[PDB]
Amino acid sequence: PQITLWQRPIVTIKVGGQLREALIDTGADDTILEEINLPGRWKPKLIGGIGGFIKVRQYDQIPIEICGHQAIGTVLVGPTPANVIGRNMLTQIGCTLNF
Amino acid sequence: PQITLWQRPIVTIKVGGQLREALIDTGADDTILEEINLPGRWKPKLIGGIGGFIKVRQYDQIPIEICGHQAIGTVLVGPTPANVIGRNMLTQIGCTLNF
Ligand SMILES: CC(C)CN(C[C@@H](O)[C@H](Cc1cccc(F)c1)NC(=O)O[C@H]1[C@H]2CO[C@H]3OC[C@@H]1[C@H]3C2)S(=O)(=O)c1ccc2nc(NC3CC3)sc2c1
Repeated sequence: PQITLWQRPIVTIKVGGQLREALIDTGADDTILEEINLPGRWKPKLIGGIGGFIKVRQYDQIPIEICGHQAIGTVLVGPTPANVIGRNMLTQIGCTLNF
Repeated sequence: PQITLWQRPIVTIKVGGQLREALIDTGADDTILEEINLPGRWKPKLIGGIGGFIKVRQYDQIPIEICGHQAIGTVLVGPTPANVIGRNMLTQIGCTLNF
């Protein structure tokens, strides 16, 4: 679809067999999700944003469905205040900015 | 223009008579700039992101030129790690997401 920005650009995702809402976030390089149970091995990572940093679990090669489009890539799980779909996944679904 | 997301979506802005680069950030409700000298009255505000919060100065009705498009609105100034153009300004320049 086309999404205007009068409201937060929130879409439905499926990841790890679970349904969630997440923000289409062009200011995010990576995809970060609030605590969610994902299978398999992970690596601890510190990531920075406004306010400081958080510790996340990094999962690689995780399939995700983003508003009905299929992608696979790295998902970071940790105490983010919002689920954010970043550019690592947005590039796979052909998401662009236009003005 | 159309902007793809293989790189950070950084554009040139003019604000307060000064030139800066800033991220087109659909995950930002507000526009937040690193320390920059803006004229006039401001109100202290605490804002939250990944990692916690920051104290910012809120300036209202600030004109900004964003990649050659004119907008006016609230700009928050504080210790953000990145200059971000949020939805309060993006809606004025007709910025949309497409996939
Ligand atoms: C700040 C930008 C620069 C980065 N962030 C993406 C922004 O869109 C976040 C999303 C957000 C929204 C809501 C609450 C939040 F806690 C966070 N918006 C945001 O903080 O908004 C703030 C601010 C703007 O106005 C209002 O609107 C929401 C809230 C409030 C005040 S990020 O989440 O820190 C992030 C994400 C992925 C990522 N991947 C990385 N990979 C390594 C380097 C390679 S680093 C990295 C850093």
